[PDB]
Amino acid sequence: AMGSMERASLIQKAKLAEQAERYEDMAAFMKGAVEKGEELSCEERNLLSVAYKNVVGGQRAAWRVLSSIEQKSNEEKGPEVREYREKVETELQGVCDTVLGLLDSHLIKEAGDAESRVFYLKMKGDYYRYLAEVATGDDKKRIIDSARSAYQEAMDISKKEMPPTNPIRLGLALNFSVFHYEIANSPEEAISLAKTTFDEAMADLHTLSEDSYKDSTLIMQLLRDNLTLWT
Amino acid sequence: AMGSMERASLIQKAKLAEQAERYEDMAAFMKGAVEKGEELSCEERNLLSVAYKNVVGGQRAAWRVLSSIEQKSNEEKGPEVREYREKVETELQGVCDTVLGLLDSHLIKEAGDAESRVFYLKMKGDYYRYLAEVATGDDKKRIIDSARSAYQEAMDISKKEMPPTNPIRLGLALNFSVFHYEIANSPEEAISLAKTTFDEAMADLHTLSEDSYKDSTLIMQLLRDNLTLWT
Ligand SMILES: O=C(COc1ccccc1P(=O)(O)O)Nc1cccc(Cl)c1
Ligand SMILES: O=C(COc1ccccc1P(=O)(O)O)Nc1cccc(Cl)c1
Ligand SMILES: [Cl-]
Ligand SMILES: [Cl-]
Ligand SMILES: [Cl-]
Ligand SMILES: [Cl-]
Ligand SMILES: [Mg+2]
Ligand SMILES: [Mg+2]
Ligand SMILES: [Mg+2]
Ligand SMILES: [Mg+2]
Ligand SMILES: [Mg+2]
Ligand SMILES: [Mg+2]
Ligand SMILES: [Mg+2]
Ligand SMILES: [Mg+2]
Ligand SMILES: [Mg+2]
Ligand SMILES: [Mg+2]
Repeated sequence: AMGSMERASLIQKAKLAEQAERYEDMAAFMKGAVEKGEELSCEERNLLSVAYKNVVGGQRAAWRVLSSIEQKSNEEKGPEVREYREKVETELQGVCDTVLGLLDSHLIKEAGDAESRVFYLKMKGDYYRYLAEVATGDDKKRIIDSARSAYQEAMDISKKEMPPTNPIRLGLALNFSVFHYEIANSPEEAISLAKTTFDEAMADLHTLSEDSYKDSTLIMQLLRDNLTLWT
Repeated sequence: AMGSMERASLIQKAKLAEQAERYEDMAAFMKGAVEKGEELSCEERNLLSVAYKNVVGGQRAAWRVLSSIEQKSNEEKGPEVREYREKVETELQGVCDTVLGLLDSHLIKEAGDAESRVFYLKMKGDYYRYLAEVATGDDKKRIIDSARSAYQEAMDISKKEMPPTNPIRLGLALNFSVFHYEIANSPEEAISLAKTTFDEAMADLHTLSEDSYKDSTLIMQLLRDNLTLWT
């Protein structure tokens, strides 16, 4: 539906939608911009990420509420709780599949710089992770391994190509630690990764401007917040 | 799309959607329930109202953000702000027209008890009021008069048939005062209505149980909050 709108108009409208807190519209505008086929700038990658993280965040919150009610039900109240949890689940899967589709066609393959490639691979890890949260069985196993593989490729590039305080490197490590703790049943791997990431960023802070220091220390606090939750 | 689902399943899912904060789904489930053609109970009227008030509330908040940006623009940045404000405006009008359609087909005509009839006429006033907020010109005049007429019929019934502390009577008076202040350019009528409503409810509080007292005084505080904003 966005095929007739200029790329620059799609970007401008995504920024308007963000101001209006209209995140579904924001995601649709950014999907349209990606589908123009040009690479995204740093600012545009961030719009894409913010839009979808807010859309999927709404669905994840709802899915948790409904899953909890369903689990409690398990007086008979009929199929309705399961049906509606499934509806929300299907819509959530559809959003994840859309994002993964954009990454595969063709954002990741054209991303040559470390900052873009790590950003997109982290996104690939995150959206497979959201799929894993609602998956069951071995179906679940291949999804978990897809998330793992994407995060691992991102980490390998980030460690070779970015400083330990780079915010995208920090955010990737934070989310991969969350993957280990919440999805992969590997709380020790989670704690080790978050601690090493934190310590290596601390040792690099002296190299940063006031503004970069603020950006890095904000994400380090998130790693610290998790380490406090986990230990 | 809800034609194949049982009425009771639609109601149950509306309550689930409210818990999950999925207000668009909640409105769709309640629209489906109304379209079954049976009258709504007090609890079901309240679900219908909560659902649509949240949906339209999101649109009104967005429309205000975009209208403000548009008015500021009036460097040339092209048609995009106007286009996107119009998109949001159209969707908002569509929601209002949907609610008004449900009231006209056939909720109001089958509502014989005071509590149902006043509730639906208040809703008719509110949704024409939301249409008036985005309307221009004389188009605007007939919309304002539709809101007025609906509120006036509701007030006439409420004054004849309900005690001055009845929460629906109180809410109707609050919203009609807001209509006078914000839409009809009649701040004196707004202040007079809110003050008389407040004073007449205060004099009736002695007749109420602890629980009814809590329900009434909560809405009286809203009338007081507006009177403080307006004087
Ligand atoms: O509360 C959280 C915290 O999740 C994180 C914490 C640190 C890094 C990354 C995440 P996330 O990508 O799972 O959102 N996420 C969340 C976000 C939106 C909806 C719901 Cl239900 C949960
Ligand atoms: O802030 C308000 C206050 O409006 C009222 C105050 C007292 C009674 C009735 C109303 P409302 O029916 O205009 O929401 N409403 C509002 C509700 C949702 C979105 C936006 Cl932008 C505004
Ligand atoms: Cl459903
Ligand atoms: Cl490449
Ligand atoms: Cl638009
Ligand atoms: Cl009747
Ligand atoms: Mg072009
Ligand atoms: Mg049932
Ligand atoms: Mg399923
Ligand atoms: Mg390239
Ligand atoms: Mg480098
Ligand atoms: Mg039936
Ligand atoms: Mg422009
Ligand atoms: Mg218009
Ligand atoms: Mg009747
Ligand atoms: Mg009576």
